[PDB]
Amino acid sequence: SKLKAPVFTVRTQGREYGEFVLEPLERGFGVTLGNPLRRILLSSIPGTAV
Amino acid sequence: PKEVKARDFLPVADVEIMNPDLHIATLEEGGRLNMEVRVDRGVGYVPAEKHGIKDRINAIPVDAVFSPVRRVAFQVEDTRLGQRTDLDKLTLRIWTDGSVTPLEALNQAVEILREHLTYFSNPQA
Amino acid sequence: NFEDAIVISEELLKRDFYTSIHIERYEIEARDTKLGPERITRDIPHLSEAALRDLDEEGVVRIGAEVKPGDILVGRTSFKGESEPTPEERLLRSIFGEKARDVKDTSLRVPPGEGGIVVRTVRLRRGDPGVELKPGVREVVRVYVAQKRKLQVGDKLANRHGNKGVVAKILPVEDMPHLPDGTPVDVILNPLGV
Amino acid sequence: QEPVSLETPIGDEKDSFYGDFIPDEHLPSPVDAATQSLLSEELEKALSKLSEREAMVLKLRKGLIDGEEVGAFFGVTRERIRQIENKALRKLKYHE
Amino acid sequence: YDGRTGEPIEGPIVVGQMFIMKLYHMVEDKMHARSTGPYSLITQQPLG
Amino acid sequence: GFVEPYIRLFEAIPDAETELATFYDADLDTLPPRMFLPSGDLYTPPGPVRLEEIKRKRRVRLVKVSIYRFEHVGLGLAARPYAYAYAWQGDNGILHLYHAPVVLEDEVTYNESYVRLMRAMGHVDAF
Amino acid sequence: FVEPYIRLFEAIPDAETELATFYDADLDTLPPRMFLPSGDLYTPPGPVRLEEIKRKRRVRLVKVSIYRYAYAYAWQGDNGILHLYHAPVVL
Amino acid sequence: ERVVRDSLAALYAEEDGEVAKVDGNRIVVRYEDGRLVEYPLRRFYRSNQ
Repeated sequence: SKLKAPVFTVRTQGREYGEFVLEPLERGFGVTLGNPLRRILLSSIPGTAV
Repeated sequence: PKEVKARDFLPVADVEIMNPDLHIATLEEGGRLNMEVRVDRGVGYVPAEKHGIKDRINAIPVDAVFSPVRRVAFQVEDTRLGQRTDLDKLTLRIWTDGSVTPLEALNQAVEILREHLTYFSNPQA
Repeated sequence: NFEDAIVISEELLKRDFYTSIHIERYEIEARDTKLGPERITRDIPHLSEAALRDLDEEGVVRIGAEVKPGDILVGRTSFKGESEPTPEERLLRSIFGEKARDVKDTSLRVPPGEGGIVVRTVRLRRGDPGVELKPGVREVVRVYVAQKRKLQVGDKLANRHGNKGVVAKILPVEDMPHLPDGTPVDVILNPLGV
Repeated sequence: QEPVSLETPIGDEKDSFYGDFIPDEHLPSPVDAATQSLLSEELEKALSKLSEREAMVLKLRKGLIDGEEVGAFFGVTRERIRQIENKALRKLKYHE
Repeated sequence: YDGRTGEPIEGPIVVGQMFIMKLYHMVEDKMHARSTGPYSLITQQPLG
Repeated sequence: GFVEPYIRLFEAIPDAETELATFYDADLDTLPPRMFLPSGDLYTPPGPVRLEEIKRKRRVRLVKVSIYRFEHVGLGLAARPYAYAYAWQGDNGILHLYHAPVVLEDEVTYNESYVRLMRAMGHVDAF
Repeated sequence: FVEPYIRLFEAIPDAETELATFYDADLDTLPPRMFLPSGDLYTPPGPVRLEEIKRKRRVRLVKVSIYRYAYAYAWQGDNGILHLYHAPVVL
Repeated sequence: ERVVRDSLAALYAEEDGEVAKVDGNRIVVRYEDGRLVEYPLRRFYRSNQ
């Protein structure tokens, strides 16, 4: 379980788009991370606009 | 003639039966009951099928439900605090069998989560 | 929960709910032959000690042993077929340790499919004490084998109102629909079935 | 009981023929020709190596027609057939 | 509430206690898979 | 002292309510019964065997099996103690070995044809 | 002088349970109970070191080296108790 | 209720009374009329299907 220490791998092209893959993860943890990580990404990230 | 409860187990040093009034089983006269149960520490749900545990060859492995969490409810209520109204006041509620306490478990959980965020450490290929 | 499929909370298994016992029942005969009588015993020839551990001294699997498809339930030994060759062999019987012939193993194996644990054996032996054994039949043996059958995926469930469905997914308690108070539902039926 | 015909309804008398139900085991069916080849020759070797009266007695009494000791002897005592039979076997098995 | 998001389900949903049963059709009597094996003697199509 | 774990293994055979079996006390005089290794492999002896019974149940028993090799001396052969092994014996006389046999470190004759016959029916190792 | 004890060891009841942990005794630690094939207690002139040869789930075979000096083959259970297959051979 | 009743699934007392003994194996009762009855139980039996 521990040695199964996941592999954070990435495909990043330019500054506009990125694919981030992380496996393997225990039963139903993908959602446990992905869902609240997205909730952060979409609201509480710091920026500027008109 | 007895109603065997869980308290009727022999005491063991660093163990606490949480469940003393648990109705193990019901003896009448000249009823004889004698057994050795094996408790283990472990994680999640593990049938007897999977783990197949026997100390002796008249044992019967039993299904393990380890998680000492009975139910978990978050609650998300508007708190107008000071300036803005749309703030969340989160109070989550935890139910435990007593083996661990709610608090203990909540902290173990946060730790599991943080540690899981640590897996976004070094990228690759 | 597509076209009639049904989804389940793992919680039903932890609190042994949709779990049912089932008892199969295996049977074998010690028929009696032109080549000589078959016999129910422990010492089958070409078998590894490992395969024999669970058989009692008579060659019947012992109560409360876990039996896998391919295991022996009942050891039975028949003589070599193509009959008793009088002209040369008859003499050999005298010549050499009379009964030193040859005997192959024709036992009772748990079939592909399965069994579980042996719960009950029945022997119906010669000097037949109230029994109508067939002509040729020396005794018969039945071994009863049970299994606790939890609700695996692929099973069938249905309500009284005639909702045939298959169990198609077992969700962990954690990620399946729960009321405000942390109480989750146990099963998830498609409305499209109505 | 004779050999039964190969085509009979089995079980539920619907459409099964009793060739359906029986698998295959072995083609060579070995240990037949080679064994007989060694067998009858060695048998005959020791058969010949003792007095032909004794050998031949239950050679053909047990292996050229049928089963008899009452009728065994051409014409001697039941005692003598018994006797020389046994002793013949004995010397035949283990020569001193 | 969804289990996995914690967001609610955008529309209320009927729930309740339902009597439901486990039928004779479990998946033991049911799943086979042949590679190779025996074959009938007159007709050489397989059996087990 | 070697005897006792094999005792242990014997009595650990589960019982059954049955009548008693008459065992095949094999000897130099008779056919060595079929012998098998714990691996279910057939073991072919070099000659006949003698059996020393140590324990018995109703239908099976434990024996010390003395394995004899044949040796040429005057008009055929004589049986010489060659090796030994513990085994249990079922009612069909078949000897089931609790291990590979122990090779032993270093006025009766038998017929050539006798051993021929044993070669043929296969309870003898040629050479 | 070792193979006969491989045979005597492999004669022990293969009882499939979890793999036990055997106490790998050392000069650093106590010597454990040691018994001769008779069941008699043999007490050593110092501590002992072990070399594991074979292992089942609940028992293993070891060569026991005795310092003060000598050696002996034995089997060890999950009680660590050394059961010798013979009285120690003095070097 | 009437279905488990009319089928012979269950076991029902024959008279008013009291219970004497209760094994997993059988039950024993003491009735008004003086009787005391043993009812053994179908401990774990296999069914046609």
